[PDB]
Amino acid sequence: GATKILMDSTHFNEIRSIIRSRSVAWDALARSEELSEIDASTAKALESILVKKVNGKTLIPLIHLLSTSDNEDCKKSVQNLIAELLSSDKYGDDTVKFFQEDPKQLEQLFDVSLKGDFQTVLISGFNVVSLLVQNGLHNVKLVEKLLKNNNLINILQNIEQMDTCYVCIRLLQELAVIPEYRDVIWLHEKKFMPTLFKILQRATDHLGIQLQYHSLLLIWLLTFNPVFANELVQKYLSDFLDLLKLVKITIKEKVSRLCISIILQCCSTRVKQHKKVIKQLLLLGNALPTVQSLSERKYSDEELRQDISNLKEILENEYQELTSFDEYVAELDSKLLCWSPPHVDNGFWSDNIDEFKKDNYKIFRQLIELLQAKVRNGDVNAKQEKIIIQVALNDITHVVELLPESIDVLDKTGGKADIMELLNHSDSRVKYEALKATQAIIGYTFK
Repeated sequence: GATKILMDSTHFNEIRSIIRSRSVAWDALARSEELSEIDASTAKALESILVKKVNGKTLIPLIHLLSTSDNEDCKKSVQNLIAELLSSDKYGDDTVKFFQEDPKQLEQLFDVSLKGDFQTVLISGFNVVSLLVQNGLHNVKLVEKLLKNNNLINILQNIEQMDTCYVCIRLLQELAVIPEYRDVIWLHEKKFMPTLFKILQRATDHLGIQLQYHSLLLIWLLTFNPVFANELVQKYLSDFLDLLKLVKITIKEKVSRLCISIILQCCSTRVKQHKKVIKQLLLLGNALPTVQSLSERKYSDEELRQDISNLKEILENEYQELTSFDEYVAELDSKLLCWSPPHVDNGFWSDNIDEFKKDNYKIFRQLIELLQAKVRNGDVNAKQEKIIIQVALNDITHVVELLPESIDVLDKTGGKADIMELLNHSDSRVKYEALKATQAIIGYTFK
């Protein structure tokens, strides 16, 4: 036909049912002078036609009313009838045309749309979108608008009401289908994105298995642009890496796929310096193991295995090209210094030193910053906070003894000192590391 979105949605269909339940007595309303027959009569008529008329001079009054009205329960049944048309197998075909020809009508409806009772807002949305993504009704400004509209966004944010939240998302996602829209949307990822993920932890541990998907999908869609992909990954990282978690724990295979895919999309030849990404997956999210395990399994859905198989390869290769230093960075970058062979490996040090003495030892300074942070930042001795330190005093030390000329930067940055007081500690290892870190410098402070 001409696009009847959300046709299988049972929870929508269900929401729909709770709205058409509340009946309106036009006539009376008319008669009571609460409406204008014209309208009132026109709807009362439609209402039957639908629930028991080409479409042309039917809307106009509706909208009118819609616009001109204070009967929240009225506009509802209307907003709805509007919807009922849109999907009506019979109508809903011309319904579009109506706007196809008067794309402002759509502008107008739009104003009367998205308001009041949570449902009113939905169907309204529902309707409005049904059109926005229409044959040739594309109208980002509107999208742009609804994207910033509250009422609906709010609906979308509250995860507690799955049915709705659910819908919204599906709406949003239907728009994302519209390449053009894609930019607008992403532009406000800040509103749906978070939600999407909250929706994913919850999952990570049919309706709730649709939401998951739909949200993926929405993602997967936009993600399609190297940059967008670029962005997500290095902004919604933590969660990113999580996909896997669900990727794992999950079934049906309609989700995984999405995950797996998103993931790849994000390592696509196209995402700039996917490399990091691969690194990250491998490095920061244990992609590998995780994938290896999936790689071999029950995937009635071929392509699924495929994709999985494919991911497998990527990871694997990049892996080989893995130097211990990377690991180094990973911890440094991620701000999580550990205790790992390389750390205490003069050899690791003996080869990756230069790397610290880079662009003005960026890396070192980096190293240093971090340490500096932990000190004030939070100012906690909780194992963690308390570890990074030594680890830092440690790496720092090494660098120190190796590149004696590194002392300056130390001097400049402040750590040089920072350390010194670090000796006045609570935890041995810390003052200690710091100590071992200071007796080192001591040697290079003179002649």
